[PDB]
Amino acid sequence: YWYRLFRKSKLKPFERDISTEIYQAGNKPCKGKGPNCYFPLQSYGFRPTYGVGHQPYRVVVLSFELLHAPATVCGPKKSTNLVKNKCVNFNFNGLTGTG
Amino acid sequence: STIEEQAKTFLDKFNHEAEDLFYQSSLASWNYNTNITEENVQNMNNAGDKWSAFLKEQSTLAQMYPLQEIQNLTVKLQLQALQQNGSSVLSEDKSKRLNTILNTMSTIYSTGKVCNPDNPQECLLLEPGLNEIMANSLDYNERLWAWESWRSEVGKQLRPLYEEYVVLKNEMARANHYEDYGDYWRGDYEVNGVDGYDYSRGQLIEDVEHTFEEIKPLYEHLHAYVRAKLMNAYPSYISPIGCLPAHLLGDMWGRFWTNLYSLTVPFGQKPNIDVTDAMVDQAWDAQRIFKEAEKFFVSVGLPNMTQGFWENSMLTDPGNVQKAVCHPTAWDLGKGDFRILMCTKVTMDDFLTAHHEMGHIQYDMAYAAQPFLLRNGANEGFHEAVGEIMSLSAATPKHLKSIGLLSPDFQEDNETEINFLLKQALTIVGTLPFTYMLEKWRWMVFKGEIPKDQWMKKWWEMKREIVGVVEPVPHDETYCDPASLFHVSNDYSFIRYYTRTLYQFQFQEALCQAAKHEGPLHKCDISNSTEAGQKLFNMLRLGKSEPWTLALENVVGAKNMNVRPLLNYFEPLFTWLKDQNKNSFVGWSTDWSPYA
Ligand SMILES: *[C@@H]1O[C@H](CO)[C@@H](O)[C@H](O)[C@H]1NC(C)=O
Ligand SMILES: *[C@@H]1O[C@H](CO)[C@@H](O)[C@H](O)[C@H]1NC(C)=O
Ligand SMILES: *[C@@H]1O[C@H](CO)[C@@H](O)[C@H](O)[C@H]1NC(C)=O
Ligand SMILES: *[C@@H]1O[C@H](CO)[C@@H](O)[C@H](O)[C@H]1NC(C)=O
Ligand SMILES: *[C@@H]1O[C@H](CO)[C@@H](O)[C@H](O)[C@H]1NC(C)=O
Ligand SMILES: *[C@@H]1O[C@H](CO)[C@@H](O)[C@H](O)[C@H]1NC(C)=O
Ligand SMILES: [Zn+2]
Repeated sequence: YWYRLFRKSKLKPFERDISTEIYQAGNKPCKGKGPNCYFPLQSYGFRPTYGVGHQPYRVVVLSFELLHAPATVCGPKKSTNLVKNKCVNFNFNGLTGTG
Repeated sequence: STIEEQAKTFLDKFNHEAEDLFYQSSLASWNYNTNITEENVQNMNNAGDKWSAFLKEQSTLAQMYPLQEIQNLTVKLQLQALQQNGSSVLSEDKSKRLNTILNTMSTIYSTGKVCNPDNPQECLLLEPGLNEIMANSLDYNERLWAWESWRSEVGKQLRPLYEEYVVLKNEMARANHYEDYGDYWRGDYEVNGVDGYDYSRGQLIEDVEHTFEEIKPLYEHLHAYVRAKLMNAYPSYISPIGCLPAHLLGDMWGRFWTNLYSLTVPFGQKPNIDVTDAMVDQAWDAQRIFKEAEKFFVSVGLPNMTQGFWENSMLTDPGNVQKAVCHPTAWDLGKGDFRILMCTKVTMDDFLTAHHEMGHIQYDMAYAAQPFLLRNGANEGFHEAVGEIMSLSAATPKHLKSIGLLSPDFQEDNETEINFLLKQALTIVGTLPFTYMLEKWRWMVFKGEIPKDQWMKKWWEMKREIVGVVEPVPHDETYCDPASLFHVSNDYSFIRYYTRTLYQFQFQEALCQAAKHEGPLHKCDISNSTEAGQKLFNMLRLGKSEPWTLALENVVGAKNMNVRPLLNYFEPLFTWLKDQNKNSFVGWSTDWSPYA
């Protein structure tokens, strides 16, 4: 598991970067690591005996929305039993009535 | 495009690399300490070699950024820590020679044994031999024999090594733009930068001299009382006005005077406080001791132990199946791993050691948020002082009565308090002159005021003038007496203990005053006092990010070392000694010697 550390800019909402080019820190042009030219990717070191603040958390950031669409696949609805030969208030697939 | 940004990025990279490397090394070390096995040694060696190689590689790249072009006072400290040439200033052969000389000195000290005359098949090694004799013998000739022997066999095999050690260390110190190696050690207290809190390297000597000039009367009275009392056990070996022989102080070197309690007790009829029987009669275990310590620490508002501490830290000896090293130690492996390694028994001494170690752990846990390079104490004295204040506060009779370990009808008298104060004094007050003198002699040797041929002529001369102890036999320049100690033969500083002892009583006085305590200081408990804990927290979380003067001022209220609380803590004992020795003589003369 990896995470970005250096970048010569800030991010914007919902942006993803996969770039692996080396990061420049000095005036001189750069070719390869060595001097002030660091690799902008560093990995984690998760172990089972870490403290509570360093143990890995599987984090589902459900940053979900995007509701609007020609289609609207929906959340699930509850159904009840059916009663016959009696005066009831019925709702069938959005058709609402009494009888 | 500036230098500050590049330095910031460099420290940012180093911070993330060092955490993983140090965690691997610490885990390997702990795994070795739990067992004793060859593969554990192999893993520890590999991890240590990798960590040292990484640190050495990272040290070189940090010199590219000049120290004068950066004005932040926070990254500057980290760069100063990193920009330090360790021992690479000299050529490779000189560094190899220095490593060899240090290893030879350590090996010579570690495996030294002395054999009884005319009995080559009976040789002892100090722990159950010399030092045991040193601690539990009332004879005279045996103590002198052991004291002279140990030095005779060890110091002459270390002096020629020490000469080259001093020469090479001075060469390295001058190559590092310093004055000498003593200045190199005094630099730990050096503060430069923010105005109003500066502390030059030379101010420490003057501060120590001024502070020690005030302790002399109490030490004089205590020395007079001890000398008067010891004339009953050694009737024909102690001068009425002379100095105390160094081989009758209950220790190999005289560092502590604790083993003289059985000879100088004021009231032997009335017994002291010992709750071991109460511990046994209620079926107590190590877990109960540790949870009682945790309860005491939470009583003042501090946080309590993480769940992992109750799992990964061993509390009792595994037994014959395994083989561990029983020595209390607080381990901070990093990344939220805090552990305690101690073999616990049902005894009051362990009941206090648990508090000392848990104070260690609390102080370590306080500054976990600071960067990696700043995760330490303000100086080399705060840590043990914070550890020891809890141990002093947890032994009060009021606390013992409150927790049910003592009978509620035990009427505490004004006669047991003198016994407790004397027992504390014999182990606290009686060690400051020794430490001060040793550090002063070492500084004088490193500076160059003492030529090579006038070392011992000063070493025994300072003793008579400060500590009040006289050598029982004459010595020439071949001997190297100070090297017999662990902290001298191995490269270690010694001014930590004086500062720690002076800081602990000042902190205790501050907390007791903040706790609305009425009465003498020796009967003070910081339990059930939130105001006495929060103040301490203001110092706990600073770490090394601020000068030690500011950290000290944040709790006590003064930015300089002080001695008045120490004398205030021993006021009734001082009055009792003044009343008792009205018919005796205080002071010593440097003319009487046992051998002449
Ligand atoms: C300690 O030693 C025992 C047997 O000697 C072994 O079973 C165990 O795995 C060892 N543990 C470690 C951490 O070395
Ligand atoms: C120094 O740098 C630290 C971060 O490294 C920053 O928090 C602090 O504000 C800086 N000092 C000043 C005076 O800006
Ligand atoms: C010691 O430090 C100086 C900078 O203060 C540097 O120029 C020199 O090369 C260093 N020597 C080493 C690393 O041996
Ligand atoms: C003290 O320890 C107890 C025992 O788990 C815990 O419930 C409590 O939260 C701790 N106190 C603090 C301040 O963490
Ligand atoms: C602290 O307060 C608690 C709660 O009143 C009490 O049970 C305990 O005995 C007190 N401890 C001391 C040392 O007074
Ligand atoms: C303790 O108090 C008694 C009160 O009768 C007094 O005589 C004595 O001198 C005091 N000090 C000692 C050490 O007993
Ligand atoms: Zn300690």
